[PDB]
Amino acid sequence: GKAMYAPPIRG
Amino acid sequence: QSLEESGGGPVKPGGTLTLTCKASGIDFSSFYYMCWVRQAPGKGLEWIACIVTDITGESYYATWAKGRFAISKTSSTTVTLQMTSLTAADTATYFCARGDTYGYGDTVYALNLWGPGTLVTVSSGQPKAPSVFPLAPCCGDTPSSTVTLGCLVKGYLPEPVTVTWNSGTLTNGVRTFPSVRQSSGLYSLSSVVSVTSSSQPVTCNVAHPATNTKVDKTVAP
Amino acid sequence: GPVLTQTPPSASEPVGGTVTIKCQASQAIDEYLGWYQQKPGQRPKLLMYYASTLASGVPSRFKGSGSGTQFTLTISDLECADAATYYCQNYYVGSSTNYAFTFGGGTEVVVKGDPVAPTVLIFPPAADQVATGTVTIVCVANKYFPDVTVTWEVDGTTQTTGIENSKTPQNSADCTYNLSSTLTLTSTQYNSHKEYTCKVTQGTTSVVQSFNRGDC
Repeated sequence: GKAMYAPPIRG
Repeated sequence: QSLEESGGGPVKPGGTLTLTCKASGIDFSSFYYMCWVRQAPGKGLEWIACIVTDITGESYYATWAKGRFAISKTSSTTVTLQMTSLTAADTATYFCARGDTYGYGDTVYALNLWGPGTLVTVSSGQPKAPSVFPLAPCCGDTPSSTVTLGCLVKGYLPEPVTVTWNSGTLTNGVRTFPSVRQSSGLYSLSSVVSVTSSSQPVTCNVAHPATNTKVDKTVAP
Repeated sequence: GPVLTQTPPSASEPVGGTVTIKCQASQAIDEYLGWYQQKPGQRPKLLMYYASTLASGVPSRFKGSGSGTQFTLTISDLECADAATYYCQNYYVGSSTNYAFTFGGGTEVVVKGDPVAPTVLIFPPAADQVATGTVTIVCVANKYFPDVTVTWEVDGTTQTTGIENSKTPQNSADCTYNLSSTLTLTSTQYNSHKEYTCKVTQGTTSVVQSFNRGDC
């Protein structure tokens, strides 16, 4: 029951 | 889905306000970011803080803001911004906004939902209610088929004032100008309306929320 | 960072033309970039997210592009309805301590529509102004494009003080402005003069309204 983080910055 | 802010208004330097954002027509199957964004007159959007709507209630702050502002979920539909140790630099319209969380990466990952904003003025200047003067052409003029009448809203503090005509009833040919500021610091604005000569007298309704006043001025050629 | 900077600070293009707004991120942010439209006195409106995905409702002539540190919002086939300030924004949360939400500084787009000359109205002070010690004279310029200059003349003498100007945002249908110009004098000043005059100049055109105190 948590929001997902976006992935790390590719760059 | 919609958002509405409240709790804004006049406050003295060194003081505190708590702004509230109320969400209507929303669901709870997804998680969102509820953010506060402010905008000083004539200036740009400036992000303050966000909080996620999951149980964690994780929050994120702009660096300038983290020390004097605190963001909270106070219910399933309400978020508060408590603003403290205030100065002139915090005078601004404060917007509540909402955007999706990342999810599968297929969401609207930006602020898609916005409130109308609430205006905070941080000033040592006491609120002052405006005088309303009618605007009408010089009586020495020859009348014609139509006439533009108006209201000059003079000498109020702080912002805002709103203006309707005939209690919202009359909007056609209404032009309400942005406020100006006199050198003393007081504000003024104009609203004019175009109407036909045989038409009944028009009434401007001038609301100054900071002083809890509404002024009705009835104007005629 | 990531700090967002926008160029140019202002753009002016004719209806049907094209405007390109540039957004620079001081460090790489993939495509975690939104664009917003804000008209004077209204809330911001989401146009674009993930750099190039059009928000629902937004016309296809809005095109978002870019990646890493450079982004553009390109508006084709400009309408008067496009007159506004546009902001780029970071929108990213990667962890509890890795996030970005700041906006760029904004770009104002002015849309050049068809030229319309102003009509001008002048309003002598209501009877109950003078007793307050000060008098405010209102001059209004209607429905015009492009911008105008105002001049107040008291008995032929140009005024330089006591003047405040207020302009409405471009009309979404025809790009036109409205102008409210006020002249404030003390009551004693007002009663020592006869002819009060507002001149609105648009390029090589002038429209003048006066009134004489005593006739009003």
